[PDB]
Amino acid sequence: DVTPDDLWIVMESYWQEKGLVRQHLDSYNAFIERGLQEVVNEFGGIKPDIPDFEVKFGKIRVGEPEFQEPHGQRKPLYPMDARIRNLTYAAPLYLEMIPVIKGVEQDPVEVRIGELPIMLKSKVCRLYGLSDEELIKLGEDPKDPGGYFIINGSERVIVSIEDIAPNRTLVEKDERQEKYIAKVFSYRHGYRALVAVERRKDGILYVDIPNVPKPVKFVYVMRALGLERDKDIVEAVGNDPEVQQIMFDNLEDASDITTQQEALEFIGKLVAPGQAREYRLKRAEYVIDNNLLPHMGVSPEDRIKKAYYLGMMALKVIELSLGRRPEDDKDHYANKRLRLAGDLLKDLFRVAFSQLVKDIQYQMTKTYQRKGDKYTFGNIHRFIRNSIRPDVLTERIEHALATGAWPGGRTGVSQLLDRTNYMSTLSHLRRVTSPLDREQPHFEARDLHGTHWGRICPTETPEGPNCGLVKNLALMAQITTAVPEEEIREYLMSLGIVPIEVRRPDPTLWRVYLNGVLIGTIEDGKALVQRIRQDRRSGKISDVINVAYYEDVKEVYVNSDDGRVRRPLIIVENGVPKLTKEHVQAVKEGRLKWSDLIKMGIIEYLDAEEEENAYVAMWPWEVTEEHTHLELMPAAILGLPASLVPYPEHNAAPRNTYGAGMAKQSLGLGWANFRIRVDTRGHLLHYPQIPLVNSRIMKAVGYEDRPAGQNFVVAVLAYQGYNMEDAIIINKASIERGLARSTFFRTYEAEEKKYLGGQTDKFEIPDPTVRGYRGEKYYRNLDEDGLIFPESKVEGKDVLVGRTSPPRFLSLQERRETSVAVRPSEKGVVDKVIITETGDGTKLVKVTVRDLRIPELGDKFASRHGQKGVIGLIVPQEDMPWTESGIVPDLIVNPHGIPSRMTVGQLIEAIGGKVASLKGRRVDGTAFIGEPEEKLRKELEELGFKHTGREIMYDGITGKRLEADIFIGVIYYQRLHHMVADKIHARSRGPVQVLTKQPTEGRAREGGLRFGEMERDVLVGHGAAMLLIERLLEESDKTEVWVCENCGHIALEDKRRRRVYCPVCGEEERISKVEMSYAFKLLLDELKAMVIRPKLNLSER
Amino acid sequence: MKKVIGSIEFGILSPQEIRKMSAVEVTVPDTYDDDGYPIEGGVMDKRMGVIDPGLRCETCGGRAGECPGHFGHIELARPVIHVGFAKTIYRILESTCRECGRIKLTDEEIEEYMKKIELARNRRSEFNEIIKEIHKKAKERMVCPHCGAPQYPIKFEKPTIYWEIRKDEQGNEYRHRLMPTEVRDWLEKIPDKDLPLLGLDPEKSRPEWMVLTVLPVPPVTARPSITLETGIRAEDDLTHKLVDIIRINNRLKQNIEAGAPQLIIEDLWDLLQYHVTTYINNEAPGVPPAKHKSGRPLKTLAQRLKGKEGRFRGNLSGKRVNFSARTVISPDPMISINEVGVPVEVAMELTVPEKVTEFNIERLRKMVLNGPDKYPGANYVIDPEGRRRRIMDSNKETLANQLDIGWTVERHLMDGDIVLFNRQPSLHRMSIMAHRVRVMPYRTFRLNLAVCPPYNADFDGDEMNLHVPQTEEAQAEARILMEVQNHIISPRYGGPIIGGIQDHISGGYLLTREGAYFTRDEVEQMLMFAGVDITELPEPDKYDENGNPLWSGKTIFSLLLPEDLTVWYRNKLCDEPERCEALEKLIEEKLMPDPEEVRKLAYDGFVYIQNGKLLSGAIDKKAYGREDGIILDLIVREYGVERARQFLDQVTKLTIWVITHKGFTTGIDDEDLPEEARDRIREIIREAEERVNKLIEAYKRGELEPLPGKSLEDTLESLIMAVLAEARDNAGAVAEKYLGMDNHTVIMAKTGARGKILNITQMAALLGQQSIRGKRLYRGFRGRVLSHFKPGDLGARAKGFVVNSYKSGLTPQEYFFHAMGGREGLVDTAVRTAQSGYMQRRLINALQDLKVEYDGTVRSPEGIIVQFKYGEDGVDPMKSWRGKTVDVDRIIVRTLLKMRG
Ligand SMILES: [Mg+2]
Ligand SMILES: [Zn+2]
Ligand SMILES: [Zn+2]
Ligand SMILES: [Zn+2]
Repeated sequence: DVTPDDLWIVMESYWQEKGLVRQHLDSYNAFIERGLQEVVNEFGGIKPDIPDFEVKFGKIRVGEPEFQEPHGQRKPLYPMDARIRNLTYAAPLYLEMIPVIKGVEQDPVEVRIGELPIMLKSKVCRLYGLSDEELIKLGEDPKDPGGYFIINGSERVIVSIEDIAPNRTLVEKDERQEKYIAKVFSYRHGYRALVAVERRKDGILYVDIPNVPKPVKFVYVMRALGLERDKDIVEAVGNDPEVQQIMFDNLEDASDITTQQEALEFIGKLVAPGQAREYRLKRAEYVIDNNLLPHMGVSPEDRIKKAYYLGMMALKVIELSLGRRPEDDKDHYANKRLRLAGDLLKDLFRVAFSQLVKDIQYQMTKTYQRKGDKYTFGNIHRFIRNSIRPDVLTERIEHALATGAWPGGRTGVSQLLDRTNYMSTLSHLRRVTSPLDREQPHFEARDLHGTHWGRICPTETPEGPNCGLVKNLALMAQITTAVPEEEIREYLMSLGIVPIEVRRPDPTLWRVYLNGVLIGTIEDGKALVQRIRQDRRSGKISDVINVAYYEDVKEVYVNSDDGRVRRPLIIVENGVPKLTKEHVQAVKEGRLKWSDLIKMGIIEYLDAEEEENAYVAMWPWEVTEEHTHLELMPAAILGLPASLVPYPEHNAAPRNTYGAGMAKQSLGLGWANFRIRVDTRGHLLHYPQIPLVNSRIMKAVGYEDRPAGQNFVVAVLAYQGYNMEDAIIINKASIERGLARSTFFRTYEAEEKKYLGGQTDKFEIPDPTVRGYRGEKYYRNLDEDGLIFPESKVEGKDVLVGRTSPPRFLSLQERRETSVAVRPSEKGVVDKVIITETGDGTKLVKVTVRDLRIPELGDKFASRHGQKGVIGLIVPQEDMPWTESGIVPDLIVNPHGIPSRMTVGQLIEAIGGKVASLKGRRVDGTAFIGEPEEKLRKELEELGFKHTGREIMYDGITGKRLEADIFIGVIYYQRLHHMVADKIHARSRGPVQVLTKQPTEGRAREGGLRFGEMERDVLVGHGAAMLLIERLLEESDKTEVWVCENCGHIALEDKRRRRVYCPVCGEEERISKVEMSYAFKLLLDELKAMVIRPKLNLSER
Repeated sequence: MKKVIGSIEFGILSPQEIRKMSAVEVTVPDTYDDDGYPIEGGVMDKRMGVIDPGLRCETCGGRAGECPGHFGHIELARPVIHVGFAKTIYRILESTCRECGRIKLTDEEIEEYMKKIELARNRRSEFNEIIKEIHKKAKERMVCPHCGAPQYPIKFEKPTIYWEIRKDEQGNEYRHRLMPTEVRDWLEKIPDKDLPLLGLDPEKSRPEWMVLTVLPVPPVTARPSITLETGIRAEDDLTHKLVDIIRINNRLKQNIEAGAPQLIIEDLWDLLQYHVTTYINNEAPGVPPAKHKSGRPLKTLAQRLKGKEGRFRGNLSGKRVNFSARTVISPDPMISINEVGVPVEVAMELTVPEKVTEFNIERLRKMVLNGPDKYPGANYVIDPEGRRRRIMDSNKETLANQLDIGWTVERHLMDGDIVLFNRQPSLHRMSIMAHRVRVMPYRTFRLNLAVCPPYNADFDGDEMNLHVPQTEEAQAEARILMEVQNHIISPRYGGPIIGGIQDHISGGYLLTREGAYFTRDEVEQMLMFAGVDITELPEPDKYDENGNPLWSGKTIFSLLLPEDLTVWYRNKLCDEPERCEALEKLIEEKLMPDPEEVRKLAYDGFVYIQNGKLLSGAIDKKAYGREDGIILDLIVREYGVERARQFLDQVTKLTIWVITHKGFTTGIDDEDLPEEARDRIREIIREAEERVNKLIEAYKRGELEPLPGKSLEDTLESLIMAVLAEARDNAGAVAEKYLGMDNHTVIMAKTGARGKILNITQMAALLGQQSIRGKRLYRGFRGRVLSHFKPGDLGARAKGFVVNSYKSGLTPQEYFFHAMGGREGLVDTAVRTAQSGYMQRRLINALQDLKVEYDGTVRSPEGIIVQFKYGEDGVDPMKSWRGKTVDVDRIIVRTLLKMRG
């Protein structure tokens, strides 16, 4: 019999063979292979408005990642080259134009339609298939998983959107109007159409169609699709006596309409009021063709199947009305589908290619009109070639990927890749985001659904308004990719299904749905699902096919679409798992791989639909004949950062969430490539260490090669008042010996722009003549070429790159000083200087400044159990207490937060760390199979210490032992990137904003702190009127104006005549001085910008 | 000399006013030429002002930072309807005759309604009701009473479309559209005598002004262009919209002059109307908002005045201020509660202007000599004439000798200065208080720990702002009203808000518990550390073996109390009521018991103090903790704020020293229950599970009794939950009883320093039921939460009951259920914060301006009396004795003990 360790041996092979970013790579590969051709075939070809001429599309292909040098030719491009040069890692797209003249094709011509950005490490990327010693020579980190885009030197990652499953009939209750509604989202060529059929209180069905003002009668719209016979309606909806009675009632209520043409004219009246009869008829038939369930087709022949689908929807509604079926429960996973990178990129390419074909057609029409005819027909090749505008496609694709603003209203799909450390990057590469609005409560959507088990991490979620709406895939999660639909349909047809066109859904007969559309009916559902399961396990069909049956409604569902989230499971047959010991041995020896286990029928992936029929056991020793599957590794249900916490089951859930969130913020050697990286911000821990108590998953995922913390000797004691309220106390000597010492990086950028008209910038030492010339003190560290010397120490606002710009016409014969300087409050040493050329050939200089960051007061430290704090005091070593066995704490924490936080796992890790450090080998801290507490307690006693982990210490000041035994151990602690050196900020006077004349915003530009209206209300509540006026007028904005008390209008002061006069009424006698905020004067001007006339009445005193 | 704005009267700008107040007429749809100068006659003409450097506005001279701005105007080719007045225009049109322009009312009814209006129409709601009644009356008359003429109905189509349903031949209407010129002509002939009947005013407004023919142009300084880093001028949205408006107007004028077809002119008129209504309000209902080149919606005049980032709430009610600093906070128990530690880097950046006088000349001279780099230096000097000089190394001695009476020095911060110290969100009035500056070397603000509860701050990364008042009156206000020691008692419930927390309470319990004793060196060191000015130790309480003297904790603690304080009560450690009852009887029989008689009956659960001598009880959250503080509450009322501050500082330091040098820790063995307790807990859990199973079995065969009003399933769920809650409480009952007072976690929980019994019973015995929104977990597969259970299982374990503790570890199903439980709390806090904030904003705006007058009444700013006596008794809740208007028992008792002494 197998043991959990044997199952772990199999489990790690899955990550070894597949990786961690399969969801992006597989989707992008499928896109490149098929989606481009699909989108090209959708358009068919260009139809220019030229007599007897037409263009038909051919094949499309992707070249290689290249770059067209401005003063040169196309050359190979590499990701590190693109990162530094701010280029776009893209490959050209080649497409075949087939000219059709006189309705006859001829030899095709291949043209370049644009550039497509390349996902890193995809099958078309240059880094694919390379070894570690080659990636190193290319400047890449071998641990880099790839799966992101590089746009203008920035790393963009596409997160997966979590939409509702397409072509799904979901039924909900409209209790507000006491109705029942069924909703479907029909997709065709990216377009979405929400079609709904509802039953109101009257018991009459109505159908909602896009681009239709008011819901039409159900029988009327069905009549519009042919099938006018009343008996045909009754048979299409169903056969049940109550169903046919309700349909008799509806038909009696719908006896007003007679034929399909009358319904068409009625819809024409609905859609095109006031227009000609023929126009309304045609444009309503258009709506019927391509707005009513387009996924069934748009052909006029598609009437009957659309009618059958609508009838089944109506049957579902009325069945819900009778209580024969429950609600849809759209929170269930079967109704949810992920939008992967490939699908979104296909949509973007679709819209961009539509724009491109419009532009091409316009260009050819113009050329034929203006050049002539014999020119175009003489050289068709030139006429086609010199009319394509690839920049139209490239600009839109690049901008859409860079900004994150997506066509169709989607926003935030593409985010800047987080590069703080290893865990943050990998976690960012695996995210699922809900498309809902953050501001609304959404209590039903934010909740953790029961089906989330094994598909979404239960703990790794954001803290603020995004809580529950942003989620991360679990480790067992696998995302499917669609197989061809027609082959699956034919295979299902060959198994004995009769087409739906043959016989009606007799309740004696099961219904069969393929990806949500009814395709036929079978006599037995269970026999069909067993038959399909046997082929799927044997290997006759692809593994992506999932089949489930619902006994109550007699329906069989077959899923083969894209974007489902599944988990692997061991198949249990007759109470005996199909996985045997020799299979584990073969996996260990490398003879047998995970894919072989998949093909051997030992392990299969289950989506949400199929898992409804399953009964999975947790452990091998609790399997019986009833069970159908066995859990591979329960500890793998957690996400990637959540797996870091040792013994997570001993902590309260909020604390585990905090620890998992903070694990993505700590410093460490994120990547070995950091030295030549050009990231805006960066960090580097000087002495990273492997955690002594760790989960075996982290070694498999490669985290131990890039650790992000250190082991501290921690004593739980209330040393002073300096550690209360989650503050911590740290030893000075340990800090001086290299504990938590870190380095901070920041990269500055400077372009030598070339303006229109020939004027350009220049790198040089700014002469004293130029305007804006800052003090000579700040040019102390510049070379004659205008660049700073590396390894020279700089201070605040010191110039790194000297540069002058062409003057501004208010002066003349001047050069603006536009040097790039260090941020006003930063300090460090210049590390490296890089000179490159941009995409346009202009010089580009990047300078990185490194700064040592010794731990100080206010720096934030957090353990992985969610316990966080700041350094409250730095104590000399001789003041710290010492254990009678010769140990001095590296850190002291307050014993007060422990009971309230209920993080027993941290207390267990404290024992485990010292046990591991004393026995000479690390301790396994896996989630549910780690070394138990009782074993560690006995082992600690074996080594000579006390089993409670308490040691006798002597007070460091009085030199006598404390009264109570003190708990002391070793705990992994992480330094967070929230350092006080980046948060401190003070403004004396600073500059002011142009419009409101108030202090600027942010630390970078010497901004001022926000004094919110709540602070004003607090001031009022204290009754301090003069303090309020001082804070609100002098410190921010105040001015004096001239007010004419005769008419209230603000008077004009002329500095030419030293005179004040009122323009609106010509008054000079009574012009009093008024003191007010500048913002209120702006408000008065804004009101006078409208027709508002605010008159001002003055008063004395 | 200087006057103030006494009142503001609103109205509608007339075309004459717009023309006269304007400085230039705009005719060119462009802003800047090729080189960069403003184009003459453009939307950026220099007549309106200058925004570019090195340019003089010809209207008023000035410069970029000096010229305030001047209004322009556009002569519209044809009138357009103002979008803000369209609904009012519709209201007016359907209530007046088309021919004579008079109100379609009868004269005696007009007289009655004019009499009604004059009866205090200033109340807006009543005026609106009267006007609505007039509108309804005038709607339903087809024929004018003043003149004989039929009136057709008018249909309003949003945003500014008016239809006239006028009949034609064969009795059929054709819904004639009313052009803006026709509407203006109709409105113009309305007499002034009946304008008040329409809600308007004959002077501040006119009906014909609501249809505008000339459009004012905002000044250039109100439309600041931003020179982008690429070198391209980034025009403001308003400027672009004005350019579009001018272009459309010019095209319309050219077409009208050229005799264009009627349809083209109508289309151009509609386009101009659309452009104007978008410029005034881009979020107007019924129109597609104009979009920028990037596709974003433009922001227009209506957008600037609305929203949290708009003018009113973003730049008027609140704004960014100078002389402010922000950094993280770190604990410091060694400073007084009314002091804040300030980094030396911040102190040399912020300055406090000070005037030179005869009593501070030498100190200011020394600071000026120190320069702007030594810590006690200065950055600027202001001569009496008002010129500003920056202190530099070449000017130190010369400026120091120039310094005399009447000069101003912008010195660095000092010890004893007053600053404003704030944490966001500012939920309540003691979120901002004034502190005394105390300079510090490092880069974090130091805050005393007893002041944390008012700020709701913990040292886990929180940042708090600091403000420096710049004027003497503001400094006096901060010093007198906003001192920290003034706000010890919370105004919400009349109890202390500042008090000992966590280690303070724990150390107090350790010091005052029974059996605590200290040696000579410990007593001397702790008294010196606390700051007590003692010069002679009291008599030893007991003598240890080897002849060493020992002092009890009661004697040491009694040295901090006022000499004549007397009080008795019951603390949270009371467990045997007979012991407390005996002490209460002994005190009641004679109001002054013999101390040597009390010491025989001394019990930790009953605190009793006699003339400053602590005779019984132990320190607890009731002693000086913020919520239940009594000693602090008595001291602050009977001895003033300063004595309370001294007492608080001394007790905090003493308790911190005690907890430091006695040793206080918690470990993995604090939840080590004996085997019998584990067996008892397992027995309880099994009994509860069996009861739940029996209930489910009874339900499945229809034998369950349906509870009143509920469905049978709901009755089953409620009974199951009651059983499970009872089971968890029963487990906690033994978990508490087996962990004695000697456990440090139990000490932390019972004294109220941190945590409660629920945490202990969850860590040691049982987690119990997990539920979402008050009901058991159901949001899984069909009939089951997890696929690891059989469908239809209603058992306790299968629905969320977790039988393990945090110590023993959770099985994966229990872990998933616990995560389900925690997510609800997270989202609950996330939503509740925003809801509470919005409700508080509504309340603040409702009740802001009420105040207590000199006569004791609370009056609205309009003079309306809200209360004839504030709080109906006249007592400030902050000064009240815990809600009570006055504590009679305390006064009688203290008077009797004072006089019987
Ligand atoms: Mg905090
Ligand atoms: Zn005037
Ligand atoms: Zn001016
Ligand atoms: Zn009339």
